[PDB]
Amino acid sequence: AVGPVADLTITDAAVSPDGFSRQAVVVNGVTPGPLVAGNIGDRFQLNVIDNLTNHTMLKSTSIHWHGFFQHGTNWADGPAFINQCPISPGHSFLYDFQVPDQAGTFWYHSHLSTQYCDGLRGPFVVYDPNDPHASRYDVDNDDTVITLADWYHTAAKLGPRFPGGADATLINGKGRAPSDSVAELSVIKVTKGKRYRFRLVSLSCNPNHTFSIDGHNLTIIEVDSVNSQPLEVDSIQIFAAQRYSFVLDANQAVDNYWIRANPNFGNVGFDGGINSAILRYDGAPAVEPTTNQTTSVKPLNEVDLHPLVSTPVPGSPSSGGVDKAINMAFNFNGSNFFINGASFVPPTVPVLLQILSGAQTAQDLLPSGSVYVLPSNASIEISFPATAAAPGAPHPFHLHGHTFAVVRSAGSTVYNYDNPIFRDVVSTGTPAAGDNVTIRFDTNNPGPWFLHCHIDFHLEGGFAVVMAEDTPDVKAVNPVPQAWSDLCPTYDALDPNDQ
Ligand SMILES: *[C@@H]1O[C@H](CO)[C@@H](O[C@@H]2O[C@H](CO)[C@@H](O[C@@H]3O[C@H](CO[C@H]4O[C@H](CO[C@H]5O[C@H](CO)[C@@H](O)[C@H](O)[C@@H]5O)[C@@H](O)[C@H](O[C@H]5O[C@H](CO)[C@@H](O)[C@H](O)[C@@H]5O)[C@@H]4O)[C@@H](O)[C@H](O[C@H]4O[C@H](CO)[C@@H](O)[C@H](O)[C@@H]4O)[C@@H]3O)[C@H](O)[C@H]2NC(C)=O)[C@H](O)[C@H]1NC(C)=O
Ligand SMILES: *[C@@H]1O[C@H](CO)[C@@H](O[C@@H]2O[C@H](CO)[C@@H](O[C@@H]3O[C@H](CO)[C@@H](O)[C@H](O)[C@@H]3O)[C@H](O)[C@H]2NC(C)=O)[C@H](O)[C@H]1NC(C)=O
Ligand SMILES: *[C@@H]1O[C@H](CO)[C@@H](O[C@@H]2O[C@H](CO)[C@@H](O)[C@H](O)[C@H]2NC(C)=O)[C@H](O)[C@H]1NC(C)=O
Ligand SMILES: *[C@@H]1O[C@H](CO)[C@@H](O)[C@H](O)[C@H]1NC(C)=O
Ligand SMILES: [Cu+2]
Ligand SMILES: [Cu+2]
Ligand SMILES: [Cu+2]
Repeated sequence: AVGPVADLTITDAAVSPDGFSRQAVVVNGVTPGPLVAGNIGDRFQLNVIDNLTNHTMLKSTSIHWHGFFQHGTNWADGPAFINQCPISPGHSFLYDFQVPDQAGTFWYHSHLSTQYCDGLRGPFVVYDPNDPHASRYDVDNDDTVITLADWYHTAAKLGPRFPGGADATLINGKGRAPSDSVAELSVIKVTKGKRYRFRLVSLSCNPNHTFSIDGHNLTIIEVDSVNSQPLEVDSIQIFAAQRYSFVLDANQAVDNYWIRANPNFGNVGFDGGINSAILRYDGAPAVEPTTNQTTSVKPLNEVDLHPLVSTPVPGSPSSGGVDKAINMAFNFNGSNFFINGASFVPPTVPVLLQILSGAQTAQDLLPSGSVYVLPSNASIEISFPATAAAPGAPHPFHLHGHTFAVVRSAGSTVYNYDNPIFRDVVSTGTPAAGDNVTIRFDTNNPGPWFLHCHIDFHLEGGFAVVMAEDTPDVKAVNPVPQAWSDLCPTYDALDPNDQ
């Protein structure tokens, strides 16, 4: 792991995670990027060095630290043209923030256009020396992070606008495509008799994955950085950008067991060892598993997840029993997505910079129709009714700057105002099911926060809005460093081909 104080150098480089060589955006020479780690309470000073030279994958960059509240450091949140102008090539930019009140599994990724699909993404763990789940496991380290990524042979700006699946699912940076049946698989080592806290992070740009491990059950103890009660499952459907910690007890026979991550579309299944990695017990031969997948009899259901500690749902136990309720009506016209009639187009002046320059109302803030001003210290309910008008479901939505209660989950008609899980990325389900996924949060974090589909190609097509929270306190609460103030003039000074 690198961090909490570290350089992250961004370059273009040839990679071959599935035996197919292609130029990609890499972090400290690798994609997925290295694990960044620290402890609860730490100040992170992540110096992002932009040494990119390839305009097609973008020479500029901006990095989001996914899941962190960024209270008082909204300028460091990442979304290009919401919280900063991008970092320019040949420049560095210091993200400097604290994590006083969170611990769990996170990740970092480019939040500029579709650049994270081209490889700028990696895991991020904040450890708790007093973790309430510590007694459930023996090992929790760099080697118990499991990343899932969709991998494309054609670059994000060069392929279809909305790809119909990846060429390969990568598990810990490796996996197979049909073009190379013998590409090196990832191996995750376990010692028989030891218990492992596996931190499963979806770095996916698009597909979700149904994760399971042959012959082993899993005990979920964390959901998007929120400690949960232990939930035993035998498979996990994980959506783009979500995280789970699960405990695996390595108490089976010394052997090789298939790790499976089946995408919802693309090359589905396991022919030739695609969508697979290897769980290898110390002492097992260095060969492929020959284990068989068994039917999931205890799949994860989100409604079965509950916080480990008592966590009150904002507002009052009835539909709309909050200070402010907002419904998000989805539309799509073939190239662009819309929320409540507006397709998001990034403004010239980042939303935070607009607020710093005086714009405090929806009327003054750009882009018009995409910014929702929220009152301070208020309960907010947002519903995302699934509709056929918005193809590419299930759409996992992410709210920046907050965790939220999932009062109603996908595939459920129940509203849980008592003990629902809190998380930061939620599937908005499908119209076939009549889904109306509904979340609640409190506004105790002044700043503009992006709320968007985390299928990166959909974000790109405008599937996003901004929650402009407590605009009158934003400037005072979020003092910006000189380096941040320098970003926009430097970016705006660039030749378009240097962007
Ligand atoms: C900036 O970034 C962008 C986006 O990433 C990047 O864009 C690439 O742009 C190029 C040119 O337009 C695109 O090129 C196409 O690339 C196709 C895929 O090539 C791969 O496969 C090649 C063939 O593979 C086989 O053979 C080898 C050995 O013989 C074997 O190992 C394999 O198993 C397999 O059997 C392979 O040669 C190639 O490897 C080269 O390129 C990579 C990438 O850098 C490099 O790492 C290697 O060192 C090596 O140089 C690669 O693995 C290719 O099929 C295609 O060629 C056909 O189409 C053209 C159409 O014009 C025909 O005219 C031509 O005759 C071929 O039939 C073409 O070359 C590429 O797809 C884009 N990349 C992506 C990811 O979208 C820019 O290049 C970047 N800028 C800079 C300066 O790097
Ligand atoms: C993972 O969790 C699953 C679900 O809880 C466990 O499955 C249960 O496993 C036992 C086998 O150990 C099954 O019961 C046995 O069935 C056989 C054959 O029918 C019978 O001969 C035995 O007397 C015994 O009753 C049980 O049916 C099964 N439950 C299911 C599938 O719903 C599984 O064992 C757990 N795996 C591990 C590695 O702990
Ligand atoms: C999804 O849930 C939302 C929030 O409850 C529903 O929106 C409300 O609908 C009623 C009509 O029954 C209106 O009076 C309210 O103003 C709506 N709330 C808003 C706009 O915040 C919505 O209809 C549900 N959608 C589906 C498809 O069930
Ligand atoms: C969809 O709407 C966008 C934004 O309003 C517009 O630019 C585009 O031409 C439309 N696309 C199609 C395929 O009709
Ligand atoms: Cu994210
Ligand atoms: Cu989407
Ligand atoms: Cu985001």
